[PDB]
Amino acid sequence: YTNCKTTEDGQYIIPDEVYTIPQKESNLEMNSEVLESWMNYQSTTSLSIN
Amino acid sequence: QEDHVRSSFLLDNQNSQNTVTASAGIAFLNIVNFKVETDYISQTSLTKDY
Repeated sequence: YTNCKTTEDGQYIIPDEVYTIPQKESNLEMNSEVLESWMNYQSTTSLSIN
Repeated sequence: QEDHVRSSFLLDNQNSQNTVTASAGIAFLNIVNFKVETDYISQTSLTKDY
């Protein structure tokens, strides 16, 4: 770090034995799976003997 | 005495912004509900000086 090499954007101090390339890549993956099941049953039995 | 001063300055800036939003919502009669969203934002900036 004698020369204190700085990147193009001036954000980090890299040593003099490495070189940086601005390879910017973005990957955004959102997976939302909603499985809904519903049932309702009603039964009514009436018997009358007179 | 003769003095000749020549100054040349050059600057170029290129910015590209891409935004993609895809939303899909399927909602039946209170039985099936599926909502999905995908957002992709990319911004690339290049500056050259001389």
